[PDB]
Order: sequence, then C-alpha cells, then structure tokens
Amino acid sequence: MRTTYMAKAGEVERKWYVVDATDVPLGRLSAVVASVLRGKNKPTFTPHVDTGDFVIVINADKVKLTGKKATDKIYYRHSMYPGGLKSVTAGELRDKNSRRLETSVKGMLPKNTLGRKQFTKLNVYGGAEHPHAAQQPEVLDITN
Amino acid sequence: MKVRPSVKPMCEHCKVIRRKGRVMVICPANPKHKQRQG
Amino acid sequence: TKGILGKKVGMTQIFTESGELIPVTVVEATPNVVLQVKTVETDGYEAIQVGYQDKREVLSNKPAKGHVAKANTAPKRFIKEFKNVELGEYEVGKEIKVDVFQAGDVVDVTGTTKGKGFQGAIKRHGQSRGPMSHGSRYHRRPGSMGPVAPNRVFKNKRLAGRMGGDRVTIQNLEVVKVDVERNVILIKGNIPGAKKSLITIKSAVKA
Amino acid sequence: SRIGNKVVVLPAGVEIKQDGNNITVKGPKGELTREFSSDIKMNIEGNEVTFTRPNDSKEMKTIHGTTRANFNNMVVGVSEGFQKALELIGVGYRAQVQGNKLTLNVGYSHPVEMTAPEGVTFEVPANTQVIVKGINKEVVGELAANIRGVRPPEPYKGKGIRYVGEFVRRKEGKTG
Amino acid sequence: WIARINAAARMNGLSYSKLMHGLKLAEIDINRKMLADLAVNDAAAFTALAEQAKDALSK
RNA sequence: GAUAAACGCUGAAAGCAUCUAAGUGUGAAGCCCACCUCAAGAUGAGAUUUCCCAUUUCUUUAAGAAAGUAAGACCCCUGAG
RNA sequence: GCACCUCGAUGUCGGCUCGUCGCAUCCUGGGGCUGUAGUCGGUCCCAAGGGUUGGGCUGUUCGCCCAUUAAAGCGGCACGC
Ligand SMILES: [Zn+2]
Repeated sequence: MRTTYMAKAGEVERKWYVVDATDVPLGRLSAVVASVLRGKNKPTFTPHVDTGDFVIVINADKVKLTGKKATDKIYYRHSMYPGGLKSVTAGELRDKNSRRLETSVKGMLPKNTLGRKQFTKLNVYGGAEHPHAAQQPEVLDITN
Repeated sequence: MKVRPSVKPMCEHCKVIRRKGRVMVICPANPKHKQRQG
Repeated sequence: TKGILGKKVGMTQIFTESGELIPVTVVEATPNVVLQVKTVETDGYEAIQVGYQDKREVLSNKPAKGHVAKANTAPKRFIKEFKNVELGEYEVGKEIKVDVFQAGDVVDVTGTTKGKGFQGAIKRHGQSRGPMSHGSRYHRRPGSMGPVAPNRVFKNKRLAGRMGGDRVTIQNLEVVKVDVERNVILIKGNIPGAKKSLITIKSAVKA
Repeated sequence: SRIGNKVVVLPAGVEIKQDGNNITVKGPKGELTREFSSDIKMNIEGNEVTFTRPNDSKEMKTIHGTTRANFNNMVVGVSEGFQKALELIGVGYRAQVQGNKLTLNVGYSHPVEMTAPEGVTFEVPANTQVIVKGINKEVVGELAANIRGVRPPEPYKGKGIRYVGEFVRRKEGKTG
Repeated sequence: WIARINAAARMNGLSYSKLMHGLKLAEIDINRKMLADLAVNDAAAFTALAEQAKDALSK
C-alpha cells in the first residue's frame, strides 16, 4: 500500500463545453465527446469517481454522413412482441429528432452504472442556441 | 424485360448501357430485346 | 367540434313519419358549463373544460370550489375536455345546450362498458371448445401455450382476466329528435354503457 | 469535349449578371436563373461568351458539355421559345380550351382536365392538334409527356396521342 | 499510470508515447509510478521533463 | 408524404444517341401518417388550474431531532351501475 | 452416410385447441413482353397486408370422388403443441 491519488467524490471540479457539429461525421464527434465524458484528458482519474465534464452539442441538423449512409444505416428496434421489428428509421433522423442520433454516443460508453450517470451530461440541441447560458460554457475546436 | 444473369446483344442496334449497378440492352429495332442483369 | 356529455336512461321504439319501427336510446343533458379555456400560449394546445351535474355542497372540497368559482355555478362532477375545436365563440361560463345537434345526424358515441368479473378464456375471445364426449377431458380449456423451441411463452397469448371496464366508441349513428324542453337526444342503435353513466356525444370525425 | 468548347453566340436582347454562383439571363421574354459549380468560369469579349475551366481531373469533360448545352437552352428559350406539338387520332377525340383548362374526350367516361403552370399556354387550332409553348425545355417536356400519358398509342390501329413525328409500329393482327 | 501520463502529456502538446522515446534518448529513467505522481502534483517539474523530452527528439 | 418493379423530361462524358453522374418527376392492398385503445416507474419520473402559511430542545445551528395542527385523506358502517 | 449426442428409463404418426414465422406467391394489388383485335390467356419482374370451404371412402401420411368459392399455396417451429 503506497501513494496514488484515489480521488474522492467531492473534490473534482467540472466544466461546461460547447462543441459544434457543422459538417463533421458522426464517428469523430462521438469519439471526442465520449472521450471527454469519462474524465479523460485530465490527470486525475479514478475508474470510480465521475471526473467527467459537461458537453453541449449545437447544430445537430448539419452532421455529415460520408458518401452513402444517407439512405442506408437502417437502425432497428424490436419490441418484445411477435412480428415486432420496427426498422422505421434511416438517415431520416437528421431531419426529425436530430437529438436522437443520443444513440451513437450511448453506444460509445460503458454500460455500468457510470455509463448511465455519464450519459446524463450530454445536452444535444438540434438548433443553434443554448438554454444553458447561465452556467458560462466554453468552446472546443476540433482538429481531431 | 428479360431478366437473365448473362446478357448479350441480339441485333445490329443493341446498345449496352449502365444506368445503376446494372447492365441494359435497349433496342429501337424491336421491343423484344430489353435485357437486365439479375 | 360539437360536444355534449350526459347520462343514459334506457331503450325505446319510435315510428318515423313513413311508419317504420326504429330502436331508440335516451340520453339526457342539463345546462352545460364551460370551465376553462386552454391556449397555446399557456398550455401548448387548445381545448375547453366542460362538466355535467350538480353535487351537494357537502360533497366537494375547497380546491374544487375554488376551481369552479370563476364561472359562478355549483360544483360539478364529470369534468372532461374537448379537442380539435376552433375556439372563438366560447366565453368562460357559457351553456352548450341541447340545441347544437338538431341536424348533426352523424355522431360518435363514446361510453364505458359494463363489467363481468373474472370469466373464462372463451367469453373474452370466442375460442371454441373441445369435444364434450367420445372419451375426452378437454371441455373448456384455453389451448396450448405455444411451441417448444423458444423455451418461453410469447406475449399476447390471451388468458383469463376481467371482462369490461374500458371505453369504446361507436361511429356514424343518426339522431332522431332534439327535445330542448325536456333535455333529451334520441339516437338510433346501441350505446355502450351501464345506466346512469357518462356518454360523450360528438360530431363524427369520418364525415 | 467537342460540345464543351463551342461558342455561345448571344443575340440582341441578352443581359447577364453574376451573383456568387448565380448566372441570370434576362431578355425579351424570360428571366431564367440557376446555380453551378465553382469549377466553371465565365467570360467577356462581347456577345460571344465561352467557358474555360481548371482541368486535370479524371472526369474533365462531363460538366463542360452539360453547361454549354444548358446555356444554349437558356439563350434560345429567352430568345425564341419552344414548341412540341401533339395530335389526336382515333376519330371522335377532341381538345377544347376555356382559358387554362384542357378537356380531352379520348374515349373514357370523363372530360379529362389538365391545368397549367405560369409560363406555358395551350394553343388549339382544330379539334385534333394541340401545341405547347413556353420558355424552358424541361417544363414543356414534362407537360407534353403528361399529356401523352393520358392515352398513349396502340400497335393495332394507332389511336391516342403522338408527336408530330413518332414512329408508331403497327402489328396487323387477325380477327381472332 | 499510463492513462494519467497520457493525459498530462497531451496537456503539454506531446503525444502519449513520445515522452518515452524522448526521455530514453535523453537518458532519463523514472518509473511510471513516479511520473504519475509528478504529472498530478508537480506541474512545473513535469513541464521541465516534458521540455527536455522535446529538446532531445528535436534533432 | 417518402418509396419498389416500370415509365419518362432535360443533358453530357462519347460533335450523335442516351431516364443519370450534375438537376428535376409519375409511380402499388406494401413503409410512415390518417381510424380505435393503453400510455410520465418516459428514475430524462413532464404541463396547467385551484387550496393550505409556523411550538419546544439545543444538539451547536446542520438539509438537527421531538410534538399539536391547517388543506386533505384514512380507519368503521349502509350498499351496487 | 457417419455414430459426437440423450440407456439410474426423453411416447408413435394423423386428428382436436391454439397459433407463429419464411417467400421459391394460390387469390386480391402494381408492372414488362407476346405467335396480345375484344372477352380470355402464356411467361417474367416488384410485393408477405389480409384470406385460403364443407362433405363421402380408408387408423393414414398418401390419395380418389361430390358440391362450392376470388382462391381452395409450399415449407420451418423436437416431420409445432
Ligand atoms: Zn437489337
């Protein structure tokens, strides 16, 4: 037994970031945003304590889908009843519920009880404006 | 149409056209020579 | 658009002016007080509260008598709403009398059904029996639960579980009379409901 | 690209703007507007204006021919206009106009009404032949094709609606 | 300790591995436990080490 | 309303032709709505209207304990739609 | 065909009740060609939304026969239970 910082539940200070989505594909937005919400890019890990940040995503209507996948990435849901697949969605979700496209980051995280806490720090807005301007967020460029 | 895996011209006026991931044979000489790959 | 609640009384017959017998139900009404007007600016949609009877004053509460008190009536039992109506034309506290359905003649009637307790798997769904003789023992059973391979039972394999208690519309019925002085609409046909219940009556959706 | 380098001769009555990617063409009849790609460049040297482009692609050649043919359609449609005249064989078929309402008695128990958009008229000289005019070619083609789809011809007697010059084949089948 | 060294190394522009190659060219051989503790606490010393690792592989 | 097979309009690569790469349409009991029902334990637990406003102990005043109440609900009794 | 599998013990095919899925489609729906005049048809492409009868003779899987119907599909689910 020796000395490494097992950080505690009430020491970590969190921040608020703004990330645009104007013509960036889904995989790389979700990659950088999902690496943020676990508290990476800070030297104060635990694999327990929610050392993450808060992510706000703006302009979800203008996310690239490269080449095809506009008519092709058929999502699927089944509803536990016979004859019950509902392949209703497509790349339609860019138009209707561009918030919902909250699946391609919910996949990227673990499925513990921290992958349910750290999912509730996304706030994905299809438009271009916060409702959260009272908490002073900052901007992240992406050359990543 | 005729939908065959193998497709050849039939007349002098048969012209091979790609329209999608497909191969056509289109004739003004007869309507009998419409051909698909499938 | 047009909407009047009310009660259920019974069943009659009426000769029409050509002389044919027609089966006829009896629906009452009252004065018909509008309670609130819901707008997009405060509620996000557009509707109208409406309620039909007169309680005694022993049988309500200070929130109910505060909610009624911007219309100056007695406290009323059956408060419901109505959607899809272009408003104008509606002050707080009017009376939507029986006059509205004189020549409406095509009407959706939305009662609530009776109740019959636990019953068998036949009387809900009309599943047929098995044979009552030639040595069998399979008189009145609900069948087999499915195949063997999935190691479970699929959903919606219907079994026992209480008959009735849920609300059922019937579309495109006719109106026979409107008796304003006695507060009675007469309807051809059959209304789902026990007596003294509620019945909503609307102008039908399917033209 | 032997169409991609032919010269666009502008007659009298040609007024051309440049608004970002917009290339608008005024004139004696019409005000046709589009947009194009940034890989194309306009020219000067009065009224014969051509196109020269950044080359060294794999394609090199498609968008040249399309833009030259489309601007020749632009300039001709502003100047003259286009005609695609139709006919009515199958005796007992009519065509009547009350303003902008075609009535076609082609043997149904109807019907047949056909309305019109703005820049297209319908000229009916006699009870058979119908003429369609206007500015574009695409709009005129779609309206003429929608007229043809009401009753396209047959290979046995040849009723219905044609071009002025279709080649409708006749398969003289027996009476049984 | 690798994840914490990666985070605090990316804080100084160096990638997550070029510290290793840079320090082993500059002949510096700290255990990664002690680099983890310095990368958490001593920001000045960790930037000093990171600048010498920048200095080594700048050939 | 967007599609399937099919039919086109304009147009070049390939001075012609050509439904297609640029762009622009018609198109089925099928897909998504429209018809009836359930539905905020939708732990992302939503929204509106109306009703009710303060003793003791100090533990050391902290999102402390303890006690009689308000709006209101329940226990018990006569019953059935 | 082989013998991995179940011998301190796993019941045979039809019928009754109850269904569910696939598409190489029986009817209904949309199309292309014709050695398609019309009424009928032949073949091929898309398409699984719903529907698919009572009897007579055999223990029957098979079948044959009578009378109907828009039609009286082929299969998987321990040759379903
Ligand atoms: Zn040919």
